[PDB]
Amino acid sequence: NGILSQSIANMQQAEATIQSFSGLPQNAVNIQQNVGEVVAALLPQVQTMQQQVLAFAARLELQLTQQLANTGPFNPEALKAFVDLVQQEIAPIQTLTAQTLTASQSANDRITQDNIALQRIGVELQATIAGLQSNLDGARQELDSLNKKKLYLTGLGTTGLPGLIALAVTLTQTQNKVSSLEGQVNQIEGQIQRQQGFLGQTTAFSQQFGSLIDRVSKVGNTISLLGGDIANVARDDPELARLFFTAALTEVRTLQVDASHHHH
Amino acid sequence: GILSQSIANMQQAEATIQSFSGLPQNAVNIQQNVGEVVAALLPQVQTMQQQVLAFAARLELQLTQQLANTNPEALKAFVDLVQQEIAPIQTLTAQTLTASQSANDRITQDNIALQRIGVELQATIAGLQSNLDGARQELDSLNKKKLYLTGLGTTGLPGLIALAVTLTQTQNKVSSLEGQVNQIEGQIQRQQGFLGQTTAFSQQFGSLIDRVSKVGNTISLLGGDIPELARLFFTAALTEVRTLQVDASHH
Amino acid sequence: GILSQSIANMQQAEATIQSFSGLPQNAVNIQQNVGEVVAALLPQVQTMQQQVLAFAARLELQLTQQLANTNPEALKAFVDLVQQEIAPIQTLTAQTLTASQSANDRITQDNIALQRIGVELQATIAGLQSNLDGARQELDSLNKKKLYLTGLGTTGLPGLIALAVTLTQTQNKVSSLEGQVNQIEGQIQRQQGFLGQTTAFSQQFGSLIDRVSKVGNTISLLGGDIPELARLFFTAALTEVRTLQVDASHH
Amino acid sequence: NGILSQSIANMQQAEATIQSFSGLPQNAVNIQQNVGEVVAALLPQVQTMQQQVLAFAARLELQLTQQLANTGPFNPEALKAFVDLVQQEIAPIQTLTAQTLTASQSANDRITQDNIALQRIGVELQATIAGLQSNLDGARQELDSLNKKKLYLTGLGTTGLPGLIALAVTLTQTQNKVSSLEGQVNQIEGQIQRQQGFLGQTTAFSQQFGSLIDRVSKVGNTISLLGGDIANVARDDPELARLFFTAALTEVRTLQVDASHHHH
Ligand code: NA
Ligand code: NA
Ligand code: NA
Ligand code: NA
Repeated sequence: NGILSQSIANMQQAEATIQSFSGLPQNAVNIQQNVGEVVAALLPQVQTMQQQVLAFAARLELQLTQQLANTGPFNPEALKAFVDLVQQEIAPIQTLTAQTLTASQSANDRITQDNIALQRIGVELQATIAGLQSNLDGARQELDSLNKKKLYLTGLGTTGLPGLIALAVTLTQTQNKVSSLEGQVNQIEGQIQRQQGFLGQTTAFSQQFGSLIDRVSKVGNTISLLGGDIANVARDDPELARLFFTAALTEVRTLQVDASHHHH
Repeated sequence: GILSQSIANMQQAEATIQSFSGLPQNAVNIQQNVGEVVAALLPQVQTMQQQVLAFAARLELQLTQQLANTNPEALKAFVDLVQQEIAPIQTLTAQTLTASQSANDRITQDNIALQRIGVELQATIAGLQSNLDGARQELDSLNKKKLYLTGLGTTGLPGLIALAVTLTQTQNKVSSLEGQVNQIEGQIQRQQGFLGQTTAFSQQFGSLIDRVSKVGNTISLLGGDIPELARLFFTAALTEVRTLQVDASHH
Repeated sequence: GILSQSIANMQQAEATIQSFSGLPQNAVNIQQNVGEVVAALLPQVQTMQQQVLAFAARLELQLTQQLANTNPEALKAFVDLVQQEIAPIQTLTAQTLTASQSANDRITQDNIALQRIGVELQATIAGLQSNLDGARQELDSLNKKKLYLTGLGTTGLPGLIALAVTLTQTQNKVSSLEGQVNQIEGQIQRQQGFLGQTTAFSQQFGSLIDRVSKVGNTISLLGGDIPELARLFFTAALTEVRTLQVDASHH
Repeated sequence: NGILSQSIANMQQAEATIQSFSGLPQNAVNIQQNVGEVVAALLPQVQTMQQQVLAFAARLELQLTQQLANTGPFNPEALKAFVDLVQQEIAPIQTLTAQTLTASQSANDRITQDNIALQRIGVELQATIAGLQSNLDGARQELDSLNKKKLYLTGLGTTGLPGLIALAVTLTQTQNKVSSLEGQVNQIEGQIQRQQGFLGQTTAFSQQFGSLIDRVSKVGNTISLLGGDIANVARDDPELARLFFTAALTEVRTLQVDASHHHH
């Protein structure tokens, strides 16, 4: 249900489909290996990061409500010890999130470069199929001439037979030239179709990966805003501590929504 | 040869087609159909092709041997022998054509059904994206008010406390609506990927059917007809036998 | 700036959108809608943008002048003056947002209607292509028989005469079915081209709506609120005025 | 209704849509000029060719039925005069058809080359948008650091003010770097969208043009088969003349179907 959970599930499906393709060039094998490693190694690290962010947020949510339950004045030394403890507990979550985002952007950026490289290759197949289509057109014309001469020499008497015995050999050669070019055009059309199908799956994988990266990045941004609220208690009035605790609690609840397993 | 390439392209699309999970019945229908086409029908097309080529090579040599010999009840002892030897191949070819068209036609119907499903999913999003936009705009307004109130110092605390309650409600609404839109978008994307593969499979299957039809037409013509005409007869038949070898070739 | 680019991209799509003829009602609906958006609504978005920027530049200078002066019934003679001067721009912005969403939502509904029409056209072809394949296969068989009979010399004349009659009937059937399939394929192609342009127009319109919403949210916040807090107040307000200039910029 | 009529009508619509595009590169202007010339000059020559093929076929259809109405023997000199007259009447139609096909293939092949050139350009925009996205990502990180230092120095006392007056200038510069890159990414996305739309219309024009070329080519092939039947009368038995006249009449009726204004 949640955006991380969906992106992960969709990426796992795209990856299985991406592995089903054979006979593709090196850039396609580059993506196949990359997505295999993303599904095997990085998506488990994203699930670990999600579990750790939620565990962290649940603990800090109760710590903040307990601070906001304080009546009378905030003892300024109790504040600092708390701010220190929270700053120490944010550090590792903020770090794991930044690391998770970096690993994700690295892998996804390599997919985009391999996709662009495959696209250049697809355009060079379009160029290739357009000379093969001309060669095919011209071998058809060549076969039209030969068959009109066969008409003509078959139209002559005994005088024709020598010329016909010759033309028979040219006709076979030109026919094999036409049948070969039809096979070559069919071949390149199939390669074009297969690569377009593959790029459709790698583009979909990268779109889902992008949704995952944007949500990891949103989680990091909220952790940074949370850090800023908490440090505005350390800068110290008991009503200011209450303002920054209240702001920090909105950010903690934002994390719980953004990193949530299930939507709602 | 086109026939050999069509088979090969059909095998690759079938592996890719089987990789997709979580699709509706109509997609499962195509997955089963293409599994059977690859397991049962393509080997029979390969057998048909071997028999046609073997038969064509034997009849080619025989027609040349006839065009070489130097008898009105000889041209009938032969024509009867050809129409005999050509009967089993004529059968395999008609069966293969009928089975191919039947399987291909079901893919076409399932594909249309999946297109109808996709348009309905797109209509479902349009109905939701409106509400999501609204919720995202309120959430934008609330994030801005949060930064402002926090900047007002203690004067902003009653206002921030009240906003914290509304923020929770709007964040839950945006989360639910995003999750719902994202789910349907994921389904549409998967089905479009699957439809690209099933359309490609069907295009290749069309080429195979066309080639199987061209072969069965040449064979039917050789199997249904009965004295210097013998020469013109053998010359016409031999032109046909040669197109048969080309249409059903392994090139 | 995004707002200026969205407008420009909307103008190009609208010229391309008006170039299409022979489309159903739902396409005509979009053609009229986008004509009015370009003629009436985008000039108003351009007017809104000018007024927002002019208002933001004046209030920015005023907020700096307040942060510079070295009176509890002065902070109210001002706040009342801002909420006054901001009221007309707050109105134009809400109207522009409402008119934009209304026009964009109708494009979305017409687009879905055209997608439903396209899937039905695709279902019509599937029903016909089967019959066309059949007719094309008979025609192939008849063209082959024609070349063969003609090769038999005078023995082939009765057979060619009979085939000439059937050939005419099959050629007329293939011609009718091809023409029908080709007509529907042409319609699908034109509508897909039109849908590419209307989707693009709507994507650009979405960016404009988002930017108009971000502006109206910043303005609403400046227009609804009321002593060293004055300093924090002016500092917060001034951060807002500056985002307003960025969101509504011409860059 | 007929395939020539439909292809022409569809090409006229695609051409109007192709002319509506502005701000595209030289290869797009190459196609705009080409399709303008196809609609202005070549489609009228295709309509003339169609009218001339049908006029020719109607006259030859009646000439062949009148020959087949001959009873008793074909006077071998009457045959030759007829064969000569028909060969003289085919020559100009076979020529106009070949010319029409050549002009069509020339124009269409230039569309395909300009399309491939536009596709190479679209892939170079994909490469360009992927460096702009990184530059944008990095200027966002740069703006995150600056705002965390502003947090920090705002956190210091009077000691902070000098450093803050400096950072204020860096923050403006980095902000203008981010706003500029967002505008540049938006700009290239719009260019990509517009070019894809244009290529969709030029691909459709070329598909319809291809249907026209295949039908012109089919008309030329039938005229060539008709020529071969008619010359097999010139090679001369009254029953052989009847065989080749009957074969020729099937080809004449094929032209009337293939070049037909209305389908059926
Ligand atoms: Na794997
Ligand atoms: Na978050
Ligand atoms: Na023009
Ligand atoms: Na024709």
